[PDB]
Amino acid sequence: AMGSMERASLIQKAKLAEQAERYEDMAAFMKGAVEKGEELSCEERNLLSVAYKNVVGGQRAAWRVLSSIEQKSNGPEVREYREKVETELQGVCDTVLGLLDSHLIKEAGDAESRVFYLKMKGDYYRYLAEVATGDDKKRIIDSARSAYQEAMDISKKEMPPTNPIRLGLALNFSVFHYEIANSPEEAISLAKTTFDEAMADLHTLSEDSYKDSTLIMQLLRDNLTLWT
Amino acid sequence: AMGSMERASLIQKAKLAEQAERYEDMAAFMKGAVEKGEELSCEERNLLSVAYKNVVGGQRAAWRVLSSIEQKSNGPEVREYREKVETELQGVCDTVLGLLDSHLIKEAGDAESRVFYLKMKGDYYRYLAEVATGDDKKRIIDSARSAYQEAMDISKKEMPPTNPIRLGLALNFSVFHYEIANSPEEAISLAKTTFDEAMADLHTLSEDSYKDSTLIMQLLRDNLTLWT
Amino acid sequence: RPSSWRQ
Amino acid sequence: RPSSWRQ
Ligand SMILES: [Mg+2]
Ligand SMILES: [Mg+2]
Repeated sequence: AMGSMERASLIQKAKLAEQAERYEDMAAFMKGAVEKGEELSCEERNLLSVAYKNVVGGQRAAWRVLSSIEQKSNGPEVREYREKVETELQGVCDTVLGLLDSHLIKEAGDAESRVFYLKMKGDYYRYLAEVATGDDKKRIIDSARSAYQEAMDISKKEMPPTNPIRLGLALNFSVFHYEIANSPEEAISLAKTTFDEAMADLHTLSEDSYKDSTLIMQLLRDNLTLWT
Repeated sequence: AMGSMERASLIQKAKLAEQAERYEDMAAFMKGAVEKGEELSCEERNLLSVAYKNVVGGQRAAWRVLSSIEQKSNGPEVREYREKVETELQGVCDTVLGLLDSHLIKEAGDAESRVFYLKMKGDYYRYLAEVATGDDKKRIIDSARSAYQEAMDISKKEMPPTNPIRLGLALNFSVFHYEIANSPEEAISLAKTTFDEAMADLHTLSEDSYKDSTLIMQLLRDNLTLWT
Repeated sequence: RPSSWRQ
Repeated sequence: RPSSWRQ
């Protein structure tokens, strides 16, 4: 629905929607910007990620509320409404995955952009895996794993251990291991090794980069504290 | 879109959506319940009010963010996006006012239901007045005033001064006076007289009714502190 | 700035 | 329960 708006106006409006906490608008504006067919800048990739993370985050929180009510109960209303929210969430994940496939990932040549999009791909398959129960559930889990793994391989070859996207990717892959793949030891090992190798690289950073990296290291430590 | 769902299922789903903080869903479920054509119970009126108050409340907060950005600025994007949010807000207010007119108010015979719906009518014209700038703005303000005034006349004749809907109506009519009608002295006098007459009636109440009434009296006092 | 009714 | 990346 955004084809008649200028790319720069879509970007401007996405920033306004973020300030207004109108994340569904924000996501639609950024979807329109992606569909212009040009690659996304660092800041623009951030806007895309923030928009859809907020949208799906609200759907995931609602799905978890309804799922717990449904479990406590087990007429059809709780199941029906959980299924409605679940279908809406799957639609948003499919939309994001479609933007990544057409054609963000194939046009992403630099390590920073390619790792960013593969992390997104892993995240949205992870969100699909959280609600999955059928024939394709193992394939959904393996799609998340495969996206995260490729992003990790690139990030380890091409980025310093303190790079925020490398740190965030390792954080989320470790959550995938703990929550989705039932591999808590892998989750813990990944979080520890990521934290320790980042610690040893902080000395190379400016004060502003140091602030960015240690913020994400604290999330790794929070999980390690929760898990051990 | 809700015509094929049972009334009781719409009500059940509205309660689930509230728990899931899915207020747009909640409002759509309650709209469907109203359109069944039966009068609403006390609890059901509450659900309708909570749903739409949350929906428009988010739109009002976004409109205020964008309006302030627009004022600070005075290309077309901030104005265009403010106008988009403003049109969406006006649509929700028109939907609520349409439910009240067709046919909640005319079928509301008891004082409790009739005051409740007239308070809603005043509130949603007030929200229209907050964004209004054209030929109809004075008429919008007078529509809010007229709805609030009829509700006040009934509430004073038919309800004790501590009744929560009477208190909430007086609170919101006083906000209308202060913010919309540029009558701060009327706002202050209404808030004071409402507070004092409720104070003098607390002795008649149970502990649970006392808790309800004093909660709203504290909002009246908060405004009096802000205004004097 | 002023408080209208809210839960 | 665990934290994934968030701003
Ligand atoms: Mg390229
Ligand atoms: Mg009747």
